[PDB]
Amino acid sequence: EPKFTKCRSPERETFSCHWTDEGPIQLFYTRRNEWKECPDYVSAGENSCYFNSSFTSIAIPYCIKLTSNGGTVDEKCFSVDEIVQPDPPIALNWTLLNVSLTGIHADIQVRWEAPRNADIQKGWMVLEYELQYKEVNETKWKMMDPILTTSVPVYSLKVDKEYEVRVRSKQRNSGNYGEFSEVLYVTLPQM
Amino acid sequence: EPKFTKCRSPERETFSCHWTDEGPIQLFYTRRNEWKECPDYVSAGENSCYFNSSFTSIAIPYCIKLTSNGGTVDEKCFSVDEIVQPDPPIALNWTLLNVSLTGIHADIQVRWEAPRNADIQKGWMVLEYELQYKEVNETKWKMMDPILTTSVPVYSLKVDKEYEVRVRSKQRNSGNYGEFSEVLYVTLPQM
Amino acid sequence: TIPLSRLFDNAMLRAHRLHQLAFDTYQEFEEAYIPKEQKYSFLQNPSLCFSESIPTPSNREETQQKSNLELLRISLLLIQSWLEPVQFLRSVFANSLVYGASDSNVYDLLKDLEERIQTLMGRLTGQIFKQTYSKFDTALLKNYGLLYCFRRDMTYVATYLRIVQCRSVEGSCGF
Amino acid sequence: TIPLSRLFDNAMLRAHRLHQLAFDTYQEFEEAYIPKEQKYSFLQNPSLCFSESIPTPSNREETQQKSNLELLRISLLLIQSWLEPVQFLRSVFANSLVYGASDSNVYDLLKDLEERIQTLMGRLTGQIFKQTYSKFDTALLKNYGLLYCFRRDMTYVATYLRIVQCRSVEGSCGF
Repeated sequence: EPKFTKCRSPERETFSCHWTDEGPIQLFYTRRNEWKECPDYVSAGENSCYFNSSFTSIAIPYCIKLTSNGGTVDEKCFSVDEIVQPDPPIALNWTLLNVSLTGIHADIQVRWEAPRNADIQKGWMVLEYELQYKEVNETKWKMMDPILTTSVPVYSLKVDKEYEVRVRSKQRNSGNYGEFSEVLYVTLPQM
Repeated sequence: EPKFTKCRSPERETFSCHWTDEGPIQLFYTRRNEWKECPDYVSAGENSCYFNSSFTSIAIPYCIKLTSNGGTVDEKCFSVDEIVQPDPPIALNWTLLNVSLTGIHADIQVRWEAPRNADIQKGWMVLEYELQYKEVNETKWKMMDPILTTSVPVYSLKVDKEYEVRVRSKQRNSGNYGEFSEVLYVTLPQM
Repeated sequence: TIPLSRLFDNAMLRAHRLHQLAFDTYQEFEEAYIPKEQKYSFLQNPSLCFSESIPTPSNREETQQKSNLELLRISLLLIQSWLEPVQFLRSVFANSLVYGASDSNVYDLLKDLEERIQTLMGRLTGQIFKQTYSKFDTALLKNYGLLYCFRRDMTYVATYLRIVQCRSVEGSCGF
Repeated sequence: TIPLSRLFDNAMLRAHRLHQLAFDTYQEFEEAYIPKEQKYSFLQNPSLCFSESIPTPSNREETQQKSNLELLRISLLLIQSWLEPVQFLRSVFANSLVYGASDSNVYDLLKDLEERIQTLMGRLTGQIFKQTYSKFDTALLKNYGLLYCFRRDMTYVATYLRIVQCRSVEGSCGF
């Protein structure tokens, strides 16, 4: 009855797998390099298995099986690049872009840094970023097309309103987007 | 007959004055702090006078007079903030902004650094920047509105064409724009 | 403490606007009404503004040696010195083509900035704390002289306020 | 030397496009034609691609220990191994909804990249320089297996090429 929820690699170098809560539930894995028990049931939290950089290799297929005292209850097969989901960008900040002193509107520039565990500088990962923003009283977020840089303008914000901005990342052409960064609040001066 | 061409302060801390080419031509100045001869006829080149940071103060008026062996041939009066004209931004670079692999067009982001002699970090100067760009075969340049940041996107460039970009600066609300930076060439990959 | 960035941003918006209005109004006036010989005579003669009792540093090194509270206090006294005298630029600003120039609009700006500087000195808690603001005296040279002094004093305030911002706020000038 | 940035940018555009085409074509195929039990059997059985004679590092530390010329040489042999075999994905790519997927278009891309890698090895002038490219063997599992190997090999090339770019070009990855 217990089933796998998901597997994820944050930086293309390590990975972890998670399952929903008879007898204790075990995890077994096989990779071309047969079945071995999970090497670490604690690091990624409860009902999880953690695979450090010594067990993680790109391009080769992995298969995992969840087992109970009566047999196999779930199975999954994947490659590391299919499960990459990067940590979010950090250190979000904004500053005014336009030079006017009397507008009812203003343009800003928002900037961030890549997640610290990603190896961008030596070419192991290449990221794209998707920024979202909205007025703080709104329920829906406006979504921008993805970009390659760690900064971008947001145009025509009303100086009378407060805004909030969030960003997430993904490895180019593979895996999925990861979680959103912490929100950045935008309060523009006005007179 | 010799006449002043111009006076300029590059960073609001020093300044120099220049004139067009009887007997030797002299420069005399007066500031509330009467007439004294130019303190340095060599540092700013030929037919010039250079005033270091010990002679330069904001808010007070300066008057200069060019004199020959028969009398006064030219006069000018100014305050330092009226003659501020910043050095150009340096270290121009660009990178792709949009994430597409098949467009006929591309967006870029251009970035630079403020001139090294300007004191932005402790608040003595505040700069604005005006960026220009054009296809390398064109005679006219397209001109963007001025911005406060040291980076900005340039949108919808044809991947088939080569472009070139230049930037200049000014102190907010005073003096004039200075000279353009060296040109940055933009050649986009294409297939 | 509550972050100061929002208050500094709002105080700087009003200081820059006062500085811009003073610079543009001086330039227009000089270009329209003052021939080059009257300009030289005026600028050659020792602009001792009514605010010269307030000690104002005028080069980068001397200004940055001052503390945050000294620079805010000098800014406060410069702004307060113009609360009454600005009504003497009524005809100057009404004839002006500069958008937003009127003595009422300028008076409003100064009063708004004076209260913001006072809140900022409260948050960041010598002769300069002892003295008071300057007082002004008793037609076209009288207006030119006044405009000259307003440009100067607003220039000082915008600079002194920016310096305190850069030192007090996180990554305000060079992030 | 003439700056290498333009050639690296053009070689990377074609590598990324090959990688994207391989990933999207594998995913579509798997989602349409392969039930989950056939997937597990396929992925549990030891994907030894025809290119396994070419030694390919598969973790960050081992890959970055390689020299620029080794990583370009391995990339060169992977691309050349697919020049003939790619015609066996003709029906796969024609039935595909992925824009741009056809064996002709893919063949063209590989040939274009092989010549660009050769120019790059000329500009930056062991068994790996001794060996040659891999050869492929003799229906739906045959297509799934092939697509699996193409995805893998294009993945390697895009990664190896990016690493050489970041180390050889001025401020390409972190300016």
